[PDB]
Amino acid sequence: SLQPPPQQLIVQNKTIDLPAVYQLNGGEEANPHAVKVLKELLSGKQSSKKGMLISIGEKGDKSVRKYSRQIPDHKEGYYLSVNEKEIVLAGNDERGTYYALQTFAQLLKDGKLPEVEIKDYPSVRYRGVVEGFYGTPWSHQARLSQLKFYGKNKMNTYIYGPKDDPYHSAPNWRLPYPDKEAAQLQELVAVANENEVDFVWAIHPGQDIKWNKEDRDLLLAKFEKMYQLGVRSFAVFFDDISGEGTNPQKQAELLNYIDEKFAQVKPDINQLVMCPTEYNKSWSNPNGNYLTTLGDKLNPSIQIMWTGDRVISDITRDGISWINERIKRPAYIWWNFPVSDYVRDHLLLGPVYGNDTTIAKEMSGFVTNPMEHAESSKIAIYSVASYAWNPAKYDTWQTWKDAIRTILPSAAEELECFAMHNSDLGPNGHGYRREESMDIQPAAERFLKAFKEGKNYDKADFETLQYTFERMKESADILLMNTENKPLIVEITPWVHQFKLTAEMGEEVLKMVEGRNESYFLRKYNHVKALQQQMFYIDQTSNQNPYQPGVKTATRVIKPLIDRTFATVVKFFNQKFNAHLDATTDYMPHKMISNVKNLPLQVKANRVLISPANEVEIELDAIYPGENIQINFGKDAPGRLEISTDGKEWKTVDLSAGLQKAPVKFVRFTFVLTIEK
Ligand SMILES: CCCCCN1[C@H](CC(=O)NC)[C@H](O)[C@H](O)[C@H]1CO
Ligand SMILES: [Cl-]
Repeated sequence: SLQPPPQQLIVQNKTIDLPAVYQLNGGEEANPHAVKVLKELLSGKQSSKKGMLISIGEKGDKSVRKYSRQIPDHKEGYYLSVNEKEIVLAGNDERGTYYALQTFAQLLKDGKLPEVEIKDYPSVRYRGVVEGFYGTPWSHQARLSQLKFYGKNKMNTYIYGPKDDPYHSAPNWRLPYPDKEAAQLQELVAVANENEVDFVWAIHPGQDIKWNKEDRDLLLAKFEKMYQLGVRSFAVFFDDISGEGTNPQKQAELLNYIDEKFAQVKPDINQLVMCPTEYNKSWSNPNGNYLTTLGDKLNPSIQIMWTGDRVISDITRDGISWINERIKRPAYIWWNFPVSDYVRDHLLLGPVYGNDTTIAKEMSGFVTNPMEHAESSKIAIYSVASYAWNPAKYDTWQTWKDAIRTILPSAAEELECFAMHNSDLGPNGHGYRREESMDIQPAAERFLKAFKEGKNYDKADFETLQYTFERMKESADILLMNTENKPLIVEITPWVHQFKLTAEMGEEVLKMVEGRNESYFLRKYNHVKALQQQMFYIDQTSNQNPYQPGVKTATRVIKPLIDRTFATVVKFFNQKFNAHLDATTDYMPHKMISNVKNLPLQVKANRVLISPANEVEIELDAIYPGENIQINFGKDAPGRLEISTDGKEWKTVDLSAGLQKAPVKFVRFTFVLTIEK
């Protein structure tokens, strides 16, 4: 499956052997990076002049002057041809030639090419990735892998802007990178150039920028240092700030100053891009005039970024129309997927979909803001590349499958399995959701409704569920030990562990359903409980970031199914045997029996908290030093806070409330406790 799919393709049923003897036409004049890919692919082959002609060059070269009528007249376009007589690789420009070779390399199979003619070019001028997230910035090694990936998928744009790089954002945006980091960025730029990617260095100065000479000069001096490191494209971001830095006239004046004194003075600056403060429609205040002020004042060559109708949204026709009218140019899309920096306990490994496929003329650019997990982001990045290049032929599902097969050929089916059940975000403040476990979600829902009602579940539904849990176990175990993409496996391992437990738990719960004696049922019940404890353990020891710590997997369909099935079948056992098995579905070492009630406790880092729900005594599992207690809202009944180690003698605590390291085991109140580790 050629990816991205070319604009125009005609294939003949005819194999052509990659020629034992070739004559290279235009090797000396075509894009050096293209030529280098070609020599690699023709290794162990006789170059001679008693050989099949290989014509490579850009439009204007002598080597390809025959084919000027065939070469699309678009930036980054190319003509490619293979037949028994000769091979032609002719870009409209140097990048076009490089892109002909990326398609060519995909056509090569066993040492044999199809007889084919291709005319190709992108529908969107700028295509790629913005490293624009909160969290651990991508490692240097990850970035070098990214750039190679982008070259292979004809993404021409990489915008460097990790929110948490102190030399990118406030206050050290003012400071040059130190030597080590600088040397690394120099390397990134060279590798980007070799892979035909524009390295766009962004700066994020808005939270503390002063609209004076001194800060304008420092910004320009920083840009100058980046230029000395090889950077030839630049961005200024004003996203997620408050204060004077949000002033549109000042932002526009700054960017036009950079444009006229820097970008237009240098011989060789490409992209100049800004991210507005109102970067989506929901954040745009119609009582003011912010967007129309940028649109009217910002020089027109400068790009203006946009995430859609909301912070996290997919791009529609009416949406891009709405923004474009206001900024008086086509928006450069900043698509906030698969970025997971607000749901950091989930991986987002599903297909890329929802963006209108007919609106390519209406965008200046399209870039994705990915997860801090670089390798795992390649599923979405690969797909965005395909979409951006040829949106008219964008095939959501096939592209996803092709991405996975590219990233992990040794275990693509195992990755598909893992990815299909790790795609939803779960509940979040943005309300953005993705499908998950779509394949099995009707059989899951029929089974559970029937089981609950005391009707006979369809056998086939039961078996689908069994198969699913089995496949999940196989996929988890295989993925853990795969050495083809070690950095991918490092990224996902905690979730792979949790995923395997989820599957084991599912199996044991199905045996509880099927179970036909008391003793066997009890063994399975005990096992489920222990598995819940293992999941808690992984949730408390992996991915312990400050915002959404821990590891959630298969959340949309499968964990609910298992939980509700367990709860239900425990209820039926208890009725049947007049027993009192606990039907809780998540392990909790602490207890909270209490008035006013059914809310689970959660542990997050060194906090113990009552689940907030939409419409009071905690006992911990030990004595710990207390830090504080914070409480909020949601309540009718007309309250008095205390603390204890034995739940006999109680110290009242005032009110937020500090605990001053006093020993705590019990908290009472007729909601979060922090304790010391
Ligand atoms: C309440 C506001 C949430 C911030 C949303 N954005 C940020 C800014 C942005 O969208 N820039 C265009 C970061 O880029 C981040 O990664 C992404 C998703 O959380
Ligand atoms: Cl189904």
